[PDB]
Amino acid sequence: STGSATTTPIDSLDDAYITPVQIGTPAQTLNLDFDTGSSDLWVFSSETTASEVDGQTIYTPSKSTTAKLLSGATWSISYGDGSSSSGDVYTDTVSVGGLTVTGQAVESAKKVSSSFTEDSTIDGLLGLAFSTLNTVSPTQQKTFFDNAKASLDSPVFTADLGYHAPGTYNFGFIDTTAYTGSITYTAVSTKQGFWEWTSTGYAVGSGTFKSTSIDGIADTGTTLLYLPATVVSAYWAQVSGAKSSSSVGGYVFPCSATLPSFTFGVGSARIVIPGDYIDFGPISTGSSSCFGGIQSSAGIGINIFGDVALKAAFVVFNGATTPTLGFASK
Repeated sequence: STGSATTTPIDSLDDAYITPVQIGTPAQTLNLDFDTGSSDLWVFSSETTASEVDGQTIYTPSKSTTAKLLSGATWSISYGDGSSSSGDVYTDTVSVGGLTVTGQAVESAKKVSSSFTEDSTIDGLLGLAFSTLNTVSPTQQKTFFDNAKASLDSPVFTADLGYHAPGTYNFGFIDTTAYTGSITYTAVSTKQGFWEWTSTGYAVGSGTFKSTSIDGIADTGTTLLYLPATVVSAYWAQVSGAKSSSSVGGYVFPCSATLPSFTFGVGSARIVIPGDYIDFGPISTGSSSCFGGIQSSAGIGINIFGDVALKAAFVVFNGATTPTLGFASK
């Protein structure tokens, strides 16, 4: 089997992408944030504290003839940005882009933190990291991809995120028309539960490529590119007037600037992020200070190849027995 679903930016900055997901019978379609940095499929629901729902579409398990309470199971997750959610668990039929999994754990939120409430466009998350990170207790549950894997034509999914435009998540096949050149594959460590890999270096603009190993994760659920402070300083040094602002929370730059590209290495291959992808717009409406899309990871503990990086590539998440990542230009 295969599936193919369009993913759409939630706003004009590409802060996140939502993908429609069918849950239950008859289908309830929710728009979920596919997140290769986490491993829970959780949704706003009829159980979510009413004051914490503000415009999201909810899953109502009592209206699904295939829903079953997973008795005794609870979940609670905290994300790198300080947001969180928790609740109980149903199993139900879940379909993405025509690919159906029966008995998928659908984690129903009883509580969500304010950042989720405040984002009316995201009805929940669909985790695509390794199932070892799933938070359901006392019986850990499998991700949608892990449940689907055995049925797929090939044990892979691909992320093809758009710049200020829709893109595509495919399951079970690699669309050879969706990229240029060849796909370069690279080894993955699953030791932390992430799609963790090592980039071979970087370049700023037309500058020389610096060969250096940068371990990080491929994370579709993170907006920006978070890299070591040395790398990030070298990038922003090429933008007149750019500076790191502790009060704003990162590097800012004059909105009048033209940003240089940023290149990262995948083996001997190179993925070029155009400068425009690094512009996240005014820090507040009407400001002439703009927020940068490349930021330091120093306060995180891990480097993160988020959407800024991934949307410059066609990305293969190969979930074979020995997982690998593939990157192609597009």
